[PDB]
Amino acid sequence: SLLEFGKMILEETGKLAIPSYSSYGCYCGWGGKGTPKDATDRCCFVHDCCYGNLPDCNPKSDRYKYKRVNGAIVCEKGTSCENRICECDKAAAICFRQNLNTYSKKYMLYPDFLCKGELKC
Ligand SMILES: CN(C)Cc1c[nH]c2c(CCCO)cccc12
Repeated sequence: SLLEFGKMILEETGKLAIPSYSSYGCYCGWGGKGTPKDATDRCCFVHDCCYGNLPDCNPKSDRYKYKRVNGAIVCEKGTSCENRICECDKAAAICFRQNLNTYSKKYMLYPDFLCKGELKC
């Protein structure tokens, strides 16, 4: 769920999910259109695609468990939707940590009309 995703992000990056990553670029948050603006936005695109592979799961509301094994994220065994949702989120949080150095505040509150183009998962 958003509750676990949020905590994972803050743990990884030191930033709070809302509003560092809920209105960034074309894909972090609401958006699902155009070309991702930078590497952080591409993490959100791949995260959305990840969720798109689970049409019968409910990643916003279904809760899973995960633990830290010295830093490393380990998804705990739950239902199969929970395990797969956790893997999507874990990947995104790592993707965000890996691109913290190019995160730009110019992409916060990014306007819709500037999200132009096509990109298939
Ligand atoms: C639901 N609302 C209350 C908050 C919210 C919507 N989308 C979010 C994403 C998606 C970014 C990753 O693709 C990350 C963190 C929080 C949110």
